Amino acid sequence: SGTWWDEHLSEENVPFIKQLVSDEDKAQLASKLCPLKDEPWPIHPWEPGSFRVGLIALKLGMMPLWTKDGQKHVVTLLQVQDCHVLKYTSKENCNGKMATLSVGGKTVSRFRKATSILEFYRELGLPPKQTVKIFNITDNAAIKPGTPLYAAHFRPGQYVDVTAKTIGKGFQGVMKRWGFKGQPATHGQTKTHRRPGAVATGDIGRVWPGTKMPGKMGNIYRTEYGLKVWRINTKHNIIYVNGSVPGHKNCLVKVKDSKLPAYKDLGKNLPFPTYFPDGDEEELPEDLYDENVCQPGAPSITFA
Amino acid sequence: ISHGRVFRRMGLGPESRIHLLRNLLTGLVRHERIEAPWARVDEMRGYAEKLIDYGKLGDTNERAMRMADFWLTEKDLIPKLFQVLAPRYKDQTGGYTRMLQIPNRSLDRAKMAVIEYKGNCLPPLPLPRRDSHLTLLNQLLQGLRQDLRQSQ
Amino acid sequence: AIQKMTRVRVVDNSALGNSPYHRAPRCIHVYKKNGVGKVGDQILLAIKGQKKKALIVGHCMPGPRMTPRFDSNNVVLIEDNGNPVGTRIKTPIPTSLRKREGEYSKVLAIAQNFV
Amino acid sequence: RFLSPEFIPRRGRTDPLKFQIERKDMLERRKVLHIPEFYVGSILRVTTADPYASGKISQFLGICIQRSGRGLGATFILRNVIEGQGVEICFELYNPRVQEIQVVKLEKRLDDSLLYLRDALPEYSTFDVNMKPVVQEPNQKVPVNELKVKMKPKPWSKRWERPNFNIKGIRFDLCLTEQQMKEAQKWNQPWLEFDMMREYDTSKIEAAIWKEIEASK
Amino acid sequence: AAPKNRRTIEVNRCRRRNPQKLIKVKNNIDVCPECGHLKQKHVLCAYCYEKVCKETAEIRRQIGKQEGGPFKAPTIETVVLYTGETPSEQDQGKRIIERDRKRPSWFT
RNA sequence: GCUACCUAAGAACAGCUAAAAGAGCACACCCGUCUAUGUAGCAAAAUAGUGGGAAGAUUUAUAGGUAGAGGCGACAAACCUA
RNA sequence: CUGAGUUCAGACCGGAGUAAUCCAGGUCGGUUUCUAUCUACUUUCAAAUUCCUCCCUGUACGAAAGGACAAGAGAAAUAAGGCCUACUUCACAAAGCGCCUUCCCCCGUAAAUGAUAUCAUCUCAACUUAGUAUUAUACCCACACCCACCCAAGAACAGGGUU
Ligand SMILES: [Mg+2]
Ligand SMILES: [Mg+2]
Ligand SMILES: [Mg+2]
Ligand SMILES: [Mg+2]
Ligand SMILES: [Mg+2]
Ligand SMILES: [Mg+2]
Ligand SMILES: [Mg+2]
Ligand SMILES: [Mg+2]
Ligand SMILES: [Mg+2]
Ligand SMILES: [Mg+2]
Ligand SMILES: [Mg+2]
Ligand SMILES: [Mg+2]
Ligand SMILES: [Mg+2]
Ligand SMILES: [Mg+2]
Ligand SMILES: [Mg+2]
Ligand SMILES: [Mg+2]
Ligand SMILES: [Zn+2]
Repeated sequence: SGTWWDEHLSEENVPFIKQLVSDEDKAQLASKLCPLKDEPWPIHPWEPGSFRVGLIALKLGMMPLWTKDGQKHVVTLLQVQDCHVLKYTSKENCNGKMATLSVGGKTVSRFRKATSILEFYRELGLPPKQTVKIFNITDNAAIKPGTPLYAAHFRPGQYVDVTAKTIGKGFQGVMKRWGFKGQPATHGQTKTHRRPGAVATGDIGRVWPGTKMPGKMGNIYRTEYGLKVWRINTKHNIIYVNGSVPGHKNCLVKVKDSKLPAYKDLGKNLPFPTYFPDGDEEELPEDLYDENVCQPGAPSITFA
Repeated sequence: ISHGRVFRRMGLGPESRIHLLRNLLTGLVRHERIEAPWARVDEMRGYAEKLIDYGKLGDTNERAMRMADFWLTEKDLIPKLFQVLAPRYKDQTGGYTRMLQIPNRSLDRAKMAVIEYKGNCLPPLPLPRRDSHLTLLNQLLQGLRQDLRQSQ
Repeated sequence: AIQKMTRVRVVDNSALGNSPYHRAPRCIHVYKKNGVGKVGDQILLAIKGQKKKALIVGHCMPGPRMTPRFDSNNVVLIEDNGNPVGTRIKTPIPTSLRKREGEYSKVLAIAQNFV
Repeated sequence: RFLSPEFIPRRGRTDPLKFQIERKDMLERRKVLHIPEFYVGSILRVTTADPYASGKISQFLGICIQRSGRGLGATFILRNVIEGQGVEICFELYNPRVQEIQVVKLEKRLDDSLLYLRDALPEYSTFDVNMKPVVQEPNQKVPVNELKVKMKPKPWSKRWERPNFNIKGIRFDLCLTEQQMKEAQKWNQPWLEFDMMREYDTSKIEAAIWKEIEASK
Repeated sequence: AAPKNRRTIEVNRCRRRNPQKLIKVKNNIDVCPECGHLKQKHVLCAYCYEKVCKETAEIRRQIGKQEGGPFKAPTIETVVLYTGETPSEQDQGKRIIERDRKRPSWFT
């Protein structure tokens, strides 16, 4: 028989259980605020060719941003919510080219997770997370699981890649799916307005694999490359990324350093393993801006 | 695509949808308990609470009166809304209606729902009730609650 | 946005533009890879039964925010070499032309008002 | 008490925190540049620095005809007839290049949108560029101009006679016949007014906005 | 577009005996504590609801009898009283509905 | 008993403009220009819109007549029980 | 899906024919329906091209007239993939007319050293450079109950959330 958590609970037991589990989650999250005080994995200086871990952020929405030159750039707000390192795998163990870090984001209910996942998080001592994404790293970039990740990991002027599931448009015809021109409205055209024309050629008694036909569009992973980080809000853990990222608002996006060859070795100035707030050397302000960004509270710009 | 579409498409169109909901709402005000298809009931529910809010807004208010005149086809119900239903709910800020799924209709096997205004004179529904506190699981958890409060 | 076969208002001192004619000047061609023409885009007109080059200076279609939008589609007649046909422009002219790539200094010089 | 339109969010699934962040940014900008209370009827003069020129200062005077957008991106279109030519410019409030915003005349028209001025006679869209500001007394309700504009011939940019636009500021009697009136009335949608699930109650929202504004000050 | 060939019973059996086509077993079924008849969870018990509906109908018949004709909705609250019951202090100033039978156990 | 034509005795044609009509606009009524729908259809020829005519060489009910080597025809080889 | 032609049932013109009728001549008008059984297929993806302007430079070159190539910078257009802050169609959202992003090379020859043929010779000689070779990296990747409810997920199913 099917069972949910609060099926067999009393009227007064439901609020108690809710409070109990919520408090435990809060405690577990608060426990991990100081990774350096706990026994850390060795921190190495940055080297050319090294790749560091990324983050999982929530797409808040978009706002305009201005520059001193006067150009307006739209930016997307990515909030980092309960982002922790979950798992490390060595290159030999993974049977892959590089070491991997599994990183999770956005805490969710314990009641709605499978036993396997619950057991894994129990061993960690962290509340379960909505999405887990895998980041290919070098050995020198290894971070102990349980370590929190913050928006200040990225810095303004840096370029990032953003990966999310696109907005699902469901089943779509050729015109919305592939931008087929369709057929004219009048001058006949009995039942042909939005139809695919000739699907294939006469001679082949078949249709080629991968022909553009009506089907399900959206709801697939896409990556946006070379998006500039304009601003960090350290208080709320907000990353301001240039332009639009895939997916709906309140979705979870995978943010890593840009893979583009132009921005290959620009990781020199960035905090290598991650940013550790508990280090407390030159405590960062609320807002980190790029040089070009017109900060709010600044005087009105004149083009001199 | 229908992302963020909040209203169902029912009847012969938009006006027809309003008219269908209006009839269900009139039925509810008169009878205080209505059986109807689940989706139609769910659609009407929102309007039911909004009507009570306008009822609360006052008899003398012209805006509320206009709304009440529209939504109640039978005019005798308009006093009832202002003088019976609105004073009843003066204490609470919402949750005026109660909706419960009913066994499917005989003829067309439609999903069905009962909607009532709370505190009606009619015999109480066989509402679903959570398990007693004296059950084994509830006893164990009561023990846990006691231990936690003793710890503090 | 000015396309082929768009009726156009000539905002110029030129005799060709201002002289009475049965039909309004009409866009023959737009000198851009996509047919769409905006402010600072050279076009070719059918005016007074002759083919003549013109430059777009404001149009009805909305653009970037701070840029002005005009109630009428406005052009200035130019010769093949590039110099303006007419001597004066009474109608206000956007300042966005200066930064735009092309020969806009002649037109701005002969213009009297900027919006 | 007047709250700027952009502060009040349009309904949706957007996280409240996004609005908080945008609001604080708006409030810093307001500290730098005073944005006066104005309505759609109001006549405004906007002072701006233009990137095309070498930091030169541009003044543009006109009647506001539309206030739209929410948050930092909020805009207003203001319209004026300059030497025979009707020009509209769409100004972003929180654009840092905006030096100064002055309300020359503060008023409300009968309609919330004045886009029909495009199809109205030019005289209604023409304002003196060098008109001196008129000052309102500190304690008084904002005046409403009950002006009905005369129109050009029937082909218009939009079908203003249609009830969806809900225009109350046009002499429809002059430019339209009763046949045209009844033709328009076929699009009435009388039920739409009484649809009380379509209503957006911005009471609690506005209160929370006001708390944050007074906190910022 | 017509079938080029008759579909066989072997292929047809494969189509129509597919798990997708088959009726799924329900795990929602529980005994109603009140009456002992089977109820689907998440749904009101049919038997109990039928009982309540029968009583509601009887009361409504009485309401209609007392009102007399249409458009006679009272401007006061209503209360239902059975045999051997008198109005209380709360019930005073309410419309009284009289029933010829005794109080149901479930009715409170 | 459909239809082509005829015979007998009938019926119908709002409103508006018109010196007043095989006149015009335009109902009812008659027809079927063009498009769309429909194509085992509502229909073995229809529907919706748009159309042509609508006091007349008009439309229409009833009864009668002309019969196949034939009838009837403002000739379309039309119609004479799909 | 749709013109015209073959191509016709009606009609006229020019020509032919005693005629009926014909034209290998012209012009007007003119009905093909289909509910998909089988095969095949229904987000391979993650690598974009080009033009113009400026610098070089008004250089090299050339008697002048004229007028480059590499390297770099800026602007566009298209294509592929997304998105909604504004603008626009509109309004819990979907869209473009709006915004954002876009990464590797190609092999024909040009040359060293050097035998057969003690010189020479770029080599279907052994060989040495331009030469880049197998590109690579990116994405995806844990699995309750499958009461119910909600959803930015969706035809059904499936998927995400319900602390
Ligand atoms: Mg098309
Ligand atoms: Mg069609
Ligand atoms: Mg057809
Ligand atoms: Mg839906
Ligand atoms: Mg329906
Ligand atoms: Mg238009
Ligand atoms: Mg007679
Ligand atoms: Mg008459
Ligand atoms: Mg006549
Ligand atoms: Mg007539
Ligand atoms: Mg005849
Ligand atoms: Mg003939
Ligand atoms: Mg013939
Ligand atoms: Mg026959
Ligand atoms: Mg025809
Ligand atoms: Mg699930
Ligand atoms: Zn029961």
